[PDB]
Amino acid sequence: CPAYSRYIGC
Amino acid sequence: IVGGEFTEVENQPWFAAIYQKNKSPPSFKCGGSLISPCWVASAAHCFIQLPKKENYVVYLGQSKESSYNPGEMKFEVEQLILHEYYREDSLAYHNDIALLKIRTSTGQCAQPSRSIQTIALPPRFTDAPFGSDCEITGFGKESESDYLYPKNLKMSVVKLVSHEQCMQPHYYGSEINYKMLCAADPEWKTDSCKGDSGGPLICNIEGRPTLSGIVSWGRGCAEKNKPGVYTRVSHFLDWIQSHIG
Repeated sequence: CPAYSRYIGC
Repeated sequence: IVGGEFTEVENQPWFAAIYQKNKSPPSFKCGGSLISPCWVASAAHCFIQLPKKENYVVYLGQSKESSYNPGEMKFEVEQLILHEYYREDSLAYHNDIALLKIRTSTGQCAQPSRSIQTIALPPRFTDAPFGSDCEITGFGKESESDYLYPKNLKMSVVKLVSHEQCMQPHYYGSEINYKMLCAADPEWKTDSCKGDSGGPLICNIEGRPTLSGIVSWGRGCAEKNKPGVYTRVSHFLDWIQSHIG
């Protein structure tokens, strides 16, 4: 997970 | 999706809903697009924490996440391909694209309908301009600070943002490169959000809806000077053709 993620798993 | 409106798959009939299996109903995980009858395109970051094709299930034709929809089709992932240069770098993703070969319990690929269609890939080149207004869709959050997700599909319209503008320090600086596409709302009120990742960015090129980008990252949702960032699909055309062709 990189900080600007839009992933549900982050 | 922040802003925009609620809608039915019939208005985004290439939308693919990718879920992860459980030990026992599956968990919605992210979006994708039907780029051919056997192949869904999505984001690689969606598959890293568990990169095994047997753990995922793909629904086409869904307006309502995690319940049955008339005309739904359920597929197993026959083959899961992540870009060889996928990479996370503490702020963002790189080469964030994935290919899924889908197949039914009985062997079939996707059966066309008003709620299941393919979307065109961008051409190598094209002369004659087109508009920088493009569509986004998904089951993502409706605001960056929501707990809780909408459960019903939403759609909205954003404008493309030039690389040069996206690279200004006030925006994303040198994190943006030529393999990415930026898109935002000029008044910063509509955007993709958490839970929209892997989903499509639909521009209208040579008169037909076109998959120009895949939702990959952005700081928050609809924040001023923080566009959404998309994998620029045209850059991966030869890679895509070499796998699905």
